[PDB]
Amino acid sequence: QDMVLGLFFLTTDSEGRSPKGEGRAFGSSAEAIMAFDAGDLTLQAKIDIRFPVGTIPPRGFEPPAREEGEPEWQQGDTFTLKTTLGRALFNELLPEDYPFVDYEVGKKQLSEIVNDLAERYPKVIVAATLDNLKAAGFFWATRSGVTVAISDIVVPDAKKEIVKGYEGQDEKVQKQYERGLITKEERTQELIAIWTKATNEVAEAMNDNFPKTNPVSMMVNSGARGNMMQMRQIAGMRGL
Amino acid sequence: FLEHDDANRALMGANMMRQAVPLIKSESPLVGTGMEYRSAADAGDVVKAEKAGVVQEVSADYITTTNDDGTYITYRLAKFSRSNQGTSVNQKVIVAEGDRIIEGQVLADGPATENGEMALGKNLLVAFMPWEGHNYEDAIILSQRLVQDDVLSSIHIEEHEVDARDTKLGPEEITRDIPNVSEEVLADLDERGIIRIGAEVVAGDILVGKVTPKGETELTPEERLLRAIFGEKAREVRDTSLKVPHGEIGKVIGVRVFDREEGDELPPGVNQLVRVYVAQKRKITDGDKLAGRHGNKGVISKINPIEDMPFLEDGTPVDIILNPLAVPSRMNPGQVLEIHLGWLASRGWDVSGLAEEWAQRLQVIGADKVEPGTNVATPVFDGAREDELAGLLQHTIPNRDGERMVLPSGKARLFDGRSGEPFPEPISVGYMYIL
Amino acid sequence: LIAQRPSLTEEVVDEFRSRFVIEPLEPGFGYTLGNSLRRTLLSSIPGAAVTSIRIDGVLHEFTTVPGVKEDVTDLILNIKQLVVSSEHDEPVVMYLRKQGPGLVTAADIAPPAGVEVHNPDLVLATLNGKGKLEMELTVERGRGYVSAVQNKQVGQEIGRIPVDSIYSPVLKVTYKVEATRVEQRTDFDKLIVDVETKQAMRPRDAMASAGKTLVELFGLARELNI
Amino acid sequence: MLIAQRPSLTEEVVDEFRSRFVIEPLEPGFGYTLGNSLRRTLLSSIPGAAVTSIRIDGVLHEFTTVPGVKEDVTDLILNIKQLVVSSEHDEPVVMYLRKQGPGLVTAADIAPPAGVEVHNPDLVLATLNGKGKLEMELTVERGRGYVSAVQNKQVGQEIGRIPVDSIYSPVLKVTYKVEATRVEQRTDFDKLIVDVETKQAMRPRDAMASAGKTLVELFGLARELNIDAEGID
Amino acid sequence: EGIINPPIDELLEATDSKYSLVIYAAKRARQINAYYSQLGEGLLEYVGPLVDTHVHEKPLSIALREINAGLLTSEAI
Repeated sequence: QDMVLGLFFLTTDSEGRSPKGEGRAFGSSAEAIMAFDAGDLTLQAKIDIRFPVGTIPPRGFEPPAREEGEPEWQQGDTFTLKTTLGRALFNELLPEDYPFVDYEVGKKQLSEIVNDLAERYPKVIVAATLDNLKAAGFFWATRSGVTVAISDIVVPDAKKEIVKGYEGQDEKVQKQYERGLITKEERTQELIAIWTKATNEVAEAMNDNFPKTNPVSMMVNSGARGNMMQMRQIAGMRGL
Repeated sequence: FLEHDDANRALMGANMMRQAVPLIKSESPLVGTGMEYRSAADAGDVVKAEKAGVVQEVSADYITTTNDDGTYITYRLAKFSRSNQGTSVNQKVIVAEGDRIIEGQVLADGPATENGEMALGKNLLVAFMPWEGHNYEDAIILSQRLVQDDVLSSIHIEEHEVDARDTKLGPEEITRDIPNVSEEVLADLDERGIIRIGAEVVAGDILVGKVTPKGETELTPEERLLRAIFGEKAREVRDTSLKVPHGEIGKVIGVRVFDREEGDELPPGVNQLVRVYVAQKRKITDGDKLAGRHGNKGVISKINPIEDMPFLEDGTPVDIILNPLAVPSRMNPGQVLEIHLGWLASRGWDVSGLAEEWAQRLQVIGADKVEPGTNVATPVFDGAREDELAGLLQHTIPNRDGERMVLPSGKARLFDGRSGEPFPEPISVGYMYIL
Repeated sequence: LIAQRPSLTEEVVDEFRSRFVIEPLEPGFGYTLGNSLRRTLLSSIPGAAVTSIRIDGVLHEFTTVPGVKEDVTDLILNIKQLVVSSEHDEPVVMYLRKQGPGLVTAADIAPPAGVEVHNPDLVLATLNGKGKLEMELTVERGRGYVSAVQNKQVGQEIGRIPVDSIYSPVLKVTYKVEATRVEQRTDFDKLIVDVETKQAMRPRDAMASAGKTLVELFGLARELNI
Repeated sequence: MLIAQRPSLTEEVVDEFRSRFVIEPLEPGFGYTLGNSLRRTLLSSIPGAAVTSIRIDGVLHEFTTVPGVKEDVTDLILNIKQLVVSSEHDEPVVMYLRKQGPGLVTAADIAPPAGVEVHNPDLVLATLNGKGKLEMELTVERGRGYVSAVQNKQVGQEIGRIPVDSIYSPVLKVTYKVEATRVEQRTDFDKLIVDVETKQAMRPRDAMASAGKTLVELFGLARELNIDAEGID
Repeated sequence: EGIINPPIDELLEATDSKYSLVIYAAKRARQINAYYSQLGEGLLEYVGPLVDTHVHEKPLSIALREINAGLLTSEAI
């Protein structure tokens, strides 16, 4: 509910906010935190960051390396990396031997690495890492700024038009039932099918309207809690 | 705002409101439907007048009124008498000395009532945000001001009694000379073996001393030796005195005694019956279930100090935090709607010569120029529409120095109390009625 | 790189509301400084408050004094917003006595030498012609908030009833920041702290006490080293 | 009124530059007042010296390649800003570095002028292939805290000159966590743990002394309002 | 300063099962408690704590510490 929402905000790419200080190179992960404290850099922004000895790089980074005429073993020495400060912070929670993870974390990928840790590592490391994730997750859930307000739940603009078109479509069936050309039982089956199609159409219009940065969508896309049809009947029509 | 709530959560919300306990000083809801007043007067707890007269003598225990013919009737107000579930039914007095009265007007306030209107709770400053995990999975965060300023605290009156019955071996005696007891344990007992009025008690304390008449004791040799050594007397009695139940505290407030030898009628066998009323003042603590009106409920998880509370741009710490993760999934956005209107009720609004469309329906209603603190009523299916609330939020009165702390969206800037650094984006805030 | 020593400047906006500012503070430091000052100023300032009372013919707060429309429990609540200042480190008794009809007010309470009441206008109760009120109040001095449960210390005196006490005389505190006019990329910030206090004590000595507490704590870091 | 148990800073050293500090029993709620304020000043207020601009012969700002050296500009810029220098001139000072031939140029071979000390001669700056041709001059400046790179028209006067982000603070990072402790049957007492990691110039325990002194004067500025007393010891 | 102070992975590899470990620590804990309750008889068969002991401690806590050292040996009959 909260931990997964926090980590999703912490590890996500830019444009979620104003990505200030993006596209620059930093001497160490410590210096990035210095820039963040001053407010120049933001937590979600692509940056070039160096990395101390012993931190394993990504599995696909093992064949490529830096440009030198000599053989190199980049697996446990210095290496730059294209990432965001938040992803650098997140990886420090995981144990040191673990390879770097560079994608937005969500819920499915989050469950995977816990499952991966349980297989390849001793029990004590698994228990300790979850506590680190708990602390980081709760801390950033506060700073994430998810809320609810009357202006957060935006009704689809197109909706009003979409419902009226179906009503006119509906009404001919009602009209052609008044003249006896169709039985009521057949009419009920045909109307339910017509209405079911309508609920999907207004869902699609609403799903396009919402921006990815607002609270209500963010805590469903992340896998925190809720489901799409629940979000539909708060803003779009409930349906049958 | 019932129409905005799901039917499932509304069921819980209506059921909860038959569980709210009365508080020390009841306060009318800032925003709420107009039916709460009628529901109080028709129920019998509030004391209304049967005549149209002039109040003549106002006092806490009783109030005297005089009708135009000349007849006097004195209403005797109940005061701190136990209910079936063990809550006070204390009655206040609302009218002054020389006020004119009309028939059916409310003379005395009741338990969980205010000016004749129903009042089951208080109205706190709520902010919607996760906060360090202390309000994870429906739990509540409360500022320590509420325990300090007695905002949520309730009297509780327990009553427990014993009977001095006549048995085969003899009668039980309600007496102070209990055997094998220290001197300091029976310190607050009165002369005849009843705890004095006002004597604060703890768990295990003796309320009324009582001793069984006899037992057939077949003494072991070691006990026989001990009786000789200590110069004791067996006294042919065993202690069966009434004692305070485990996990219970309180200040004694009243004792009733019924005697066989007196004119009082008793069941067969019982020579004497004594009942003791122990009353305590419970303060709001962790675990104490708290709830709103729209089926949102939780246990208190932590009571932060007033400094640690996330405060507003004018220093005002929010009295209660609430998780936003709960609201979308449970489908009760009525509580967010109530919050927005609650902020408007607390800090008034001005609409004069604005000539706006949403305002036009309100203009005949009269709810255009509203002062701070005043109540507003939204009936259960003809309530204010969402265009009005959006519009009303745009023009809230600046409370002090010329600024409006809440933005048009209904959200405000929150300064973190702990780390000091401002929260990165606005937070929804307003006034919510909490039971 | 530039060296500029901090300087505090004070201004008065009201008899019990005042603004204090520090102009030259380091970047990203104004918010943190004001909060530390706010947290200390709100939490721990010494003040004085009523810690128990006594009423004739009353053995607990639940009963009612004949003649007064306000119940004893309502009197407990209403007394709680009285504000007093006591110079004596030891407990001092205070006496209220009233007969006949009228509005008993905080003004009527007789203060001993060195303890002064500051809100005489506050209403305690209302008496009719038949009523009679005679009260003893115990004033102590302390800091923070202390519940009545720890306030009870006398058992034999059944007439006494304790009350929870709020010592802190500060009402609210508010800090803002800006950027200084001095021309650097750093943009040094100027903290501005608004302090509002009850009529017990001036905001000047109130914030003086806050500064007093903090320097001992922050001095501990430096002196215990080297 | 007196504090029941006086606090006491204690030291725990794990490396010659990283250390941890624990604060003994403290008044409830004071773990966060003291803790966050300490972190900011220790990171910002303490003065130090670090480079502020670099100048390489015969290169442009956009011309990211440098002949005769395997590494690029960015790894050169990164490595040079890492370097720690102690300076006391209190004005900008220029440091020269001219090396030829193949090999590895380090912080040791730089020649510093009077009043500028290089603390860590071990650091590797660049690798040379064939004829070295490496000549590069940088500007040291004493400063405070952290500041982002800015253009001072130094590119206009000479195209080779470029600014760099500077780390004036001797400390690298400070992570503080507050926990609860139980003293004389009360658990509402806050223990503060401050972890200080600092660069090779300054010793971390001495760093907290400088940070501590800066806070005492700044909060002793509030004593001048009026003389007041508080229960201590 | 916790139950998890002797890690479980180190203890598990010594005993090769999980149910074996709990009875093995418990049998030893019964012995060391019985040693402390001699109160002056000083019977030869009992053996005290092999590792050093805190001023107050639970005998089961001592037993698990002994397994981590590995000095103690178990054999199924």
